[PDB]
Amino acid sequence: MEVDIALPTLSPGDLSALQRCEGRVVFLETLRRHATLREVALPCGGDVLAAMAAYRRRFAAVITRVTPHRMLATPLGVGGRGQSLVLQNTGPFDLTNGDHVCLVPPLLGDECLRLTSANLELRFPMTLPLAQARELTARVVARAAETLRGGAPARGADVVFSNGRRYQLPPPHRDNAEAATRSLVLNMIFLLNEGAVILLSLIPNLLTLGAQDGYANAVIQLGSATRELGQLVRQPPPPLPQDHARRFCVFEALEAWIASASRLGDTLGTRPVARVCIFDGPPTVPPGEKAAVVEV
Amino acid sequence: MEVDIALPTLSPGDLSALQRCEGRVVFLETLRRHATLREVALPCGGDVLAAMAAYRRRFAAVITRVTPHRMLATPLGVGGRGQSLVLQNTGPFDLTNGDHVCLVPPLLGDECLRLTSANLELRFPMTLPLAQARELTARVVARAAETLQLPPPHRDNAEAATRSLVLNMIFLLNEGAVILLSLIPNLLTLGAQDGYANAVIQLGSATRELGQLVRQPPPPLPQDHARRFCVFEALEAWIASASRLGDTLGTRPVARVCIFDGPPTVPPGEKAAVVEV
Amino acid sequence: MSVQIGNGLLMVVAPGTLTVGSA
Amino acid sequence: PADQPVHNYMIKRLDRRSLNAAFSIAVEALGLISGENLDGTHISSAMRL
Amino acid sequence: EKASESYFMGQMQVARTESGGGLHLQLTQPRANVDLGVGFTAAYAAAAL
Repeated sequence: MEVDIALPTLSPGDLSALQRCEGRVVFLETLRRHATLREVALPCGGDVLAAMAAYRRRFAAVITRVTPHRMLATPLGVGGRGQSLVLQNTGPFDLTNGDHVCLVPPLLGDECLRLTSANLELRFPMTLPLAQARELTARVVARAAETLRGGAPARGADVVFSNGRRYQLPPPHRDNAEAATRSLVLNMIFLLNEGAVILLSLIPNLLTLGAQDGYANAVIQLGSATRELGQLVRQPPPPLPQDHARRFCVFEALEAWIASASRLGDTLGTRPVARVCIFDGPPTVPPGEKAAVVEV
Repeated sequence: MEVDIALPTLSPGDLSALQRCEGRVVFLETLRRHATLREVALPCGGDVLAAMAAYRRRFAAVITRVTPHRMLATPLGVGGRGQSLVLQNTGPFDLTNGDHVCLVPPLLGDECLRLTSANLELRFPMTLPLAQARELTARVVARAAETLQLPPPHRDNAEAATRSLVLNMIFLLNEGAVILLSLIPNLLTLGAQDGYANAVIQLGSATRELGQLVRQPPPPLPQDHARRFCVFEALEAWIASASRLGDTLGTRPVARVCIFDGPPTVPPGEKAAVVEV
Repeated sequence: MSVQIGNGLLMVVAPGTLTVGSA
Repeated sequence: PADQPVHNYMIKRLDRRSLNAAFSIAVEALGLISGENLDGTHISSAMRL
Repeated sequence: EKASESYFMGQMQVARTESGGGLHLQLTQPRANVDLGVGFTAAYAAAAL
């Protein structure tokens, strides 16, 4: 399977700048034999939450040779037996051999190919190993959160080690707006707060137990068989008659939180899409150049 | 590989009935090459939560052809991530190109293919898109958690699901969690100065009814707060635990629909191509 | 005097994937 | 003063379209057409036809 | 008009792929066009309603 893209009449010179991107991954809409560059495109600056959510409603595909007529592309998900392909790394740090890769939008200082000729912009996602990708987003949001409450100016924790060369985590509000990732921060902090609230409302005495014995015994007997102190969870008081503006049904809130937490936890990437199987080359690929990979 | 499900002799009044099931999925117990129809056979309606809990130990297989002698199948996922196959949309909702699919036991009963020729019957599960299977499993576990188109639970397996839920919930609370909890007023005061912030907070969010009833002091500093920092570990934990919540409650999706030619939407009760993930 | 018409045969058995799936 | 005769040049770029159509064939009917699964009977010949 | 359009047909070709069990043959044909006249050479009227 292979699809090209109808490449509009851009310009001299700038086409030779697009040609520098022969390994980036772009998201189509549906698998046809003919697409258009008009649609495989996003605003150079947009929220990361809705972009991360849209990355699922679409298909992935990499960019093979680009030609003045058109550029060809091969999809990742669909296929057979897992053919090989090239994947230009773009991340902040290199990716080692024998591992997995994930696709997250550019949370850090944004990059985008400003096609000024035909007035449109392309925004390619990042390529990170799973281990560090599960926690880079956490770094971003933990920074944002500690900035929220007006705490200590800094601590010296905006660094990530990877293959020795410690990254610096460029400062916020430099390349993007602070609002580029604020929706992610809100939607992730509020959900955990709501989860803790609903839990403590179900089990009121959880925190007044022994600071080292009652809590540990409770968990060890819960994870084990069905002691459960009969009904360990407490009985909730009756609710309001649904016309009083202060009705609060605990279990409705529980359903809402379960659903929303599922919806989040899905649209977070953290699922391998490809796996590096380099051969006859340098052992690890620094950021900026291409690498051989097999889809998963 | 192709699982070969054998058949006894049957009257033609029901062979033509079984023949119209060419794209529904079954659940084996072992991946032997040969298998008899009696192995893949569930009782009639009952224990929706228990049944769902059963789909997570055995592995599925969709059938592809029905001859009057044998019945072919295909092990769903053991060795293929691109095995293009077909399965028919046997749920109430039509599904569009792009989204995955998840298996769920049927509701209301009455979706049981009784074959009197051997006194057996099957229960083919319906196929829902994820954005709805999540809501369904959420509603069901939340309702069954209350008993400490609506069928009732059985109380012999509800407690197991409540344990599975409350366990993931309790392990979320850590030293970092209280720091994040210490700003609920500082969050609500923000969710009133811009639009999207007010939007991201739901209405009955059970936390607008906390910042308006309870005040909390500055958080106590943890042990060794000059070297480590709790919030980042807490958020890493939260991400790791939320990324696998639907697994422990519902089931992981198995395939996403792909269509090259036909219209995107495939209405209920009609075959549709797919590629497995 | 040793390379690629049996190392010919050898690499590009490649442009054959259907060997169709249909009777 | 009079206006000298005017000369002007203009070019038009091409427009690119495409046409396509599907031809999907079944899963039980090509190896009767490929003769692989053909067995020698007076019944399978009619099915290949 | 007599010739209000210039039209080029490329060369037909097949691209085929397995899915839905059977085979899925996909015909394509690249084709291009560009107007061949200064000023407008076509118009409509919107007669009825």
